[PDB]
Amino acid sequence: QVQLQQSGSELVRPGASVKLSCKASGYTFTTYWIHWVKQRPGQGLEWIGTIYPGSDNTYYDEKFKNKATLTVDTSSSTAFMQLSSLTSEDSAVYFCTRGSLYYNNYGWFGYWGQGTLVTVSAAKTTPPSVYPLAPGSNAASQSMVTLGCLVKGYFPEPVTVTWNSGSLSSGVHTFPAVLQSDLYTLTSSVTVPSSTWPSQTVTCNVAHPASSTKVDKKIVPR
Amino acid sequence: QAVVTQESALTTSPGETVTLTCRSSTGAVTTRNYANWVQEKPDHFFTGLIGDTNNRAPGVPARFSGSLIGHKAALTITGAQTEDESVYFCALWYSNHWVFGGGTKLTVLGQPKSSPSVTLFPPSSEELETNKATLVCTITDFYPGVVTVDWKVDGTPVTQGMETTQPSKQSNNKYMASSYLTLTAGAWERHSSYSCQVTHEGHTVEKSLSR
Ligand SMILES: CCCCCCCCCC(=O)CC(=O)N[C@H]1CCNC1=O
Repeated sequence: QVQLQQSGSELVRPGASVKLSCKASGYTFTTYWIHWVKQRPGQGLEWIGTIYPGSDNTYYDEKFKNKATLTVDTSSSTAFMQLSSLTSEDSAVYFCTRGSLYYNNYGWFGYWGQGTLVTVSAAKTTPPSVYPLAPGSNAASQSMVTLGCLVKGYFPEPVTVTWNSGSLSSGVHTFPAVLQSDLYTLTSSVTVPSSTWPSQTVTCNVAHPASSTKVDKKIVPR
Repeated sequence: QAVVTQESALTTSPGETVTLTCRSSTGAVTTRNYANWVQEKPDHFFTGLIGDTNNRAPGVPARFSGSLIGHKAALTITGAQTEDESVYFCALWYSNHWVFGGGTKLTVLGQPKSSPSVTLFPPSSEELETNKATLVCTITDFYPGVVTVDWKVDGTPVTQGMETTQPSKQSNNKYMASSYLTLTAGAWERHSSYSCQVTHEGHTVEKSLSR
């Protein structure tokens, strides 16, 4: 019955600021420390700073000395983090967690919010530009062959790709999007046998909701 | 500004023991670094495991034990179970801040190891026609799901312009990853050797394409 509630996502524009919140319940707010932690995908955790809601004590870590500002709200028992001049580099998931009982280090990172995904961009609804991915003159005389589509420069998440609208579904692989200079990019491949291509056309179908768009791209040999 | 260092990945199988270490750039670890350890399970659920070097947190299984062996903090899991495949971060206190290690992914082997299927792709001309070029490296069907992916252009290494998705599961419970090298239409045409190198279980598999 101990619980800290973090709102899931928040999107915010480069150069602006943001104030994260952490709604603690199920325990005596005043007596336990609250810590904040940064997690960029494919990176570990990064300690930002901790606060003791009883009498305004903080320790920050040097690097976030003046990115981050930390505040309590004893009445509503919610904990706050102000982020300053938000840049691309600050797009991370942000966790708050409950620490020790009183001034001491004899406790644990006991309980963790589920985080706020802070995504920093000036992007406006862009369809994807789907380009094909053919091999290659290094000519697999062999069983199978892989071809795919780059789905570049679309925003926001997600798009969804299929191959011949589902006709071909075995051995299809779609990969995670990656954030590339304000815009997302991902890809999908699909592995067929030799005879069946370019014999029979193989197309990927790529749908992007937010732009109400949907394109198909015939994969032609090089 | 300490660098806390952990084993990058580690594999066990159920029933076995394993120890994850964590050591300080600052030399030996002291009792007063208060070494914690924290598990991260899928979907960002963290749970504290250890505090004050060897204190086990209420609820946590006796398997998990915390230590200080010579100059480094450790965490030994004794009765290793499939519940324990996870990522473990130790964290140390240095008088006025906490600093986390970069974590160890534990993999509790549940199937024979499979090596990755790398596939390099040259830029489509259509893309080139927008002043930009992107090479794509698709890694699929590997277990455990740990890889490093390095790119080389013209023999030399690249360290800015690449992106690599962290591995994800495939219906068959093996893993897949993708890597994107980006360069302008010019750059593309100024080089020749393009190479994507994927390492897995200390065996590298490489693909390169020449223009
Ligand atoms: C020998 C001097 C020690 C002074 C330490 C002052 C307490 C620092 C504030 C703090 O980080 C407390 C806390 O929340 N600790 C948690 C973090 C995970 N393990 C803990 O005990």
